[PDB]
Amino acid sequence: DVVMTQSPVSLPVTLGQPASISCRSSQGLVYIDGNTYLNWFQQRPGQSPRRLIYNVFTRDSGVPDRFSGSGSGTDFTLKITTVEAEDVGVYYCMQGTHWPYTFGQGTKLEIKRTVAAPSVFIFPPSDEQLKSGTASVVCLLNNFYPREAKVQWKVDNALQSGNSQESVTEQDSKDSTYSLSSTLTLSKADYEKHKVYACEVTHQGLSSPVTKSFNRGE
Amino acid sequence: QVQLVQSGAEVKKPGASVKVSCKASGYSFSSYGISWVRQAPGQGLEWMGWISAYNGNTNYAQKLQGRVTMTTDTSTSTAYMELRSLRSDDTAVFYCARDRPHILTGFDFDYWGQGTLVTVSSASTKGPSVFPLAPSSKSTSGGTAALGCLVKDYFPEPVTVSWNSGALTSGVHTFPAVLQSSGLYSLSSVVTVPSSSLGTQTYICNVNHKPSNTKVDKRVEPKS
Amino acid sequence: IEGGWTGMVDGWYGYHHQNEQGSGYAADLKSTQNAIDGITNKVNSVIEKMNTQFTAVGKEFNHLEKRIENLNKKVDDGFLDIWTYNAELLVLLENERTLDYHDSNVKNLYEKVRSQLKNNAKEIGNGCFEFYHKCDNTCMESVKNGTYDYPKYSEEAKLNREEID
Amino acid sequence: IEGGWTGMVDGWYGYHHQNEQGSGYAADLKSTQNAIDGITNKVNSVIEKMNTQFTAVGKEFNHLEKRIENLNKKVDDGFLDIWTYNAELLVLLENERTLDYHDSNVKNLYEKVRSQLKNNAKEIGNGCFEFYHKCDNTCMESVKNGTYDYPKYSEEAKLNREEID
Amino acid sequence: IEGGWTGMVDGWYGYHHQNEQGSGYAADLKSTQNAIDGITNKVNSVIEKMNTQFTAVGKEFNHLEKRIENLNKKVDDGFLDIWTYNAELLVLLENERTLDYHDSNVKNLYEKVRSQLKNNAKEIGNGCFEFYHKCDNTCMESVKNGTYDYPKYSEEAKLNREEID
Amino acid sequence: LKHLLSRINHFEKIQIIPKSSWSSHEASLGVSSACPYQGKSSFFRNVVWLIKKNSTYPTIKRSYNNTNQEDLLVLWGIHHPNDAAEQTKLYQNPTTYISVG
Repeated sequence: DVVMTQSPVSLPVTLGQPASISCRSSQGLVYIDGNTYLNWFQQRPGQSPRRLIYNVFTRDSGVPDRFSGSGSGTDFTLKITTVEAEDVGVYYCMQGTHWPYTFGQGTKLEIKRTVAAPSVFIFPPSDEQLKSGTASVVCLLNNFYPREAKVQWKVDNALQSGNSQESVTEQDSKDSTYSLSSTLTLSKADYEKHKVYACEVTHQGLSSPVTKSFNRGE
Repeated sequence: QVQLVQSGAEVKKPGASVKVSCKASGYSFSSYGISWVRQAPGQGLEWMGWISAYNGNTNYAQKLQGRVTMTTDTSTSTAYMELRSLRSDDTAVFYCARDRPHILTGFDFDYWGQGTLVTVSSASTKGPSVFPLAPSSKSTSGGTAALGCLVKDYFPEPVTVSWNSGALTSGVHTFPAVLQSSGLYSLSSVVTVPSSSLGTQTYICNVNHKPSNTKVDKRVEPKS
Repeated sequence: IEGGWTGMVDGWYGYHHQNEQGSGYAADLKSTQNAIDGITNKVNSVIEKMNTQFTAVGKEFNHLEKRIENLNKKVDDGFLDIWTYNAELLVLLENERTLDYHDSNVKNLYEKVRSQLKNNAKEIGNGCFEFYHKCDNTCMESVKNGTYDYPKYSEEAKLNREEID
Repeated sequence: IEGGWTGMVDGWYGYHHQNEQGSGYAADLKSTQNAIDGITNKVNSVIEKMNTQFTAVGKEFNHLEKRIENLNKKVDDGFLDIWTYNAELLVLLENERTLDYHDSNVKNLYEKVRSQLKNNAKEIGNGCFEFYHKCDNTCMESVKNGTYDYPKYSEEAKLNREEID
Repeated sequence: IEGGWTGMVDGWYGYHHQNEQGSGYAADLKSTQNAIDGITNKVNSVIEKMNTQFTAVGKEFNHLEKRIENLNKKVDDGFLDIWTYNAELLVLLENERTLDYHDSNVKNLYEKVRSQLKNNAKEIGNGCFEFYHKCDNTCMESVKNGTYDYPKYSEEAKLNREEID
Repeated sequence: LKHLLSRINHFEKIQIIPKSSWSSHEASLGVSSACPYQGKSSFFRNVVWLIKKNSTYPTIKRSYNNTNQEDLLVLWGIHHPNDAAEQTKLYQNPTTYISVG
């Protein structure tokens, strides 16, 4: 079996900063043909994966010169100069010459490296769903550098875990700015049991944690 | 040139056979082989199998050897992947890629296909329950009042949300669906428009759940 | 087998099946794949050369005839032209071992088909089995898959021999 | 001779005599004994490895970068992994030489029996001599002892050939 | 060809022509000469041993345990008994390569004569071609010079086969 | 030194000693036959070709401390004449030494 270890999984970059992605194999990746086989792939989010460097030193027809596959021994690397915006995405090592084909784990890129400035919001449930039986409240975080803001939930000052669910957008092309929408869904019974539903948002741009109460009756 | 057309999205219950098809053309099909890859929902890429059109040389991955059955129709230049036994864990999207046929020769996933997602859980199709949001505390009134709709309680994944006859363009941040622990789904589609235009700007979430064709035009109302 | 097969571009070791229906070149999958696995591992393992560590080593006469320089010089010059020769030998060694490994796989497959067919065929040509009876496409697969059964076709074959006997 | 004999547990090279009286496995005494003497001497002589003398050799940097240490270190580390490789080769070398020596002794004995028997027998099977005439137990010894005589059994054998001719 | 020819004292590889007129031992000129050129070049090139330069190297303990002496001693003693072994291997190596080169030239000439003669003769003995038709002295030259022509003698040979067929 | 340089990527020159040190009891560096700086006979710029002052070249002792917290490749040389006149003219004491420490 083959083990493709990708060292730099999380890789934020700033436009025009040649950065490198390292793939390390458990065994040598040469084959009877003669050439090594680590064709790097890139799956731009929302799109299907694409091929970059054939074998270990062969750029693909529609690949920018920025992308460059490198490495000779088990430790291979991929350096892209002038990191641009379509360059951002997930990358995988290539399957080893062993028939166990191994893509390995992934490496994600970021657009630039600014600081965070999130617009926090909360949305109480409309009475329409408040009649179906389900009662859910959404906490919104519009823009900041990372993908996580530890939106924790306090029902009547009691942290709620599990009942929460968080979904994440991608870096806005215009400005690297992820958005979040943590939802906490509960029965009507819990909605009527407890009037007060304070959250708690926590990240870098905020020296002070912001909780928005949003009581049951307003 | 590059044309690896995968099959349509497929939805089944655990323990039923699934059949995915990747029809290929626009490029010489000189016995070139085809391998199939699986990406678990927002997770890693796991290779599943490879079949040489030149021969019948299948190589199913140790993990999944009994269930997986792969075929090729040289006449139509179409490959097929069939998972006899289905699991909730198997629920993922499947991908196709060309490969070299001769084992002596190496491998070339030069062309990749359109991802056929396959869902596997014991749940029937359900129409979504669209529910609106409102700027109760006026939110950031001096910035942008935020308005949303919640598309929930539906079992197939594909959903298309049109904001104000789709005309609404910027401000919309439709969010990725999250499996409700009971097997259903929940989307949240929100917009950020300055609190200046509360009544002047109309707010309508025109959602459709294509597999159940629940074309529903929902009303966003600014309750404060 | 003193002649190579150009049509067998799928794998190294293969069989040329011929039935009343037709003639094809089918490579043996297990033999080729297992051999490819072993040869590839030999290649990657041979690469390991593990030169001596870079021990930051240099000295010179220091104007006081400190031949440590000419010693350390020879030492590096003598380690090379010795390891290089030694490496040339290891290449030549592994080269032959792969070649005779190949010849052995050939002969192993020929014994496999002999063991299954026994006296239900004639050994003729350069590794060709003339079936007294008619091995159907399936039957040809059964010999390849190792699932061939002598008895079913035995009596038919026996009478054919006695006809030419 | 492509098949080994398990019954010949007395010596390496042997003959399977078959007369009207019976069948046995008799090893050739001179061939086995002489070969054993040569192989044993090869083994004991190969053992001689005569490593370099223990020249009481060690030095270190002495806090003044006296790399004599890293020199003498490499020198010992380089003598090993070179002699070891070289010794692995000598093992492999002697291994083959014993194996082909064995094959040569086989073929020499087969020529011995061919030379004595000449056209008084048929070369059939994998190194089997079918006697046209009847080689008695003694006669079987005479072939083994190298004392076989063609003329006595010649005429009888000749007429038998002409009968099947 | 398991038997050497003493009469072929002109060149290594040769043919023993036999016509109605007589029998002689004619060596193949191109094969022997080209092989001699290659073997001689191998010999002279192998001689190149290019020992390390005479780097005027000697030291001793200098009464202060300057083991540079025992280091430089080992270094020279270790370069020999290593290069010597290595050289013994290269001799043995080249030895075999010349021997198998010779066997290859033999087989190449036998294929040459087979290719020209085809079914105009029988392969009999240890590399002997029995002509169905009568190859004249010239015809024997034509086979040797590579200028033999199958058609002229084809029909005559064919009828002879059918006579014994 | 070459292998030392095989592990150095950047150097920076410094003024370890001045010429005033040796003017005090010596004579400025002279020239080199057919070795002008560009167009006036000269010498190496990182070392001082010291000469005797008024036929008086005394034993001169000096020392420098890497005060700077960095390694500092320092270089000197020795003049090997071929005649005694050469030495006498360039260095008055004929029996000399250069004791480094």
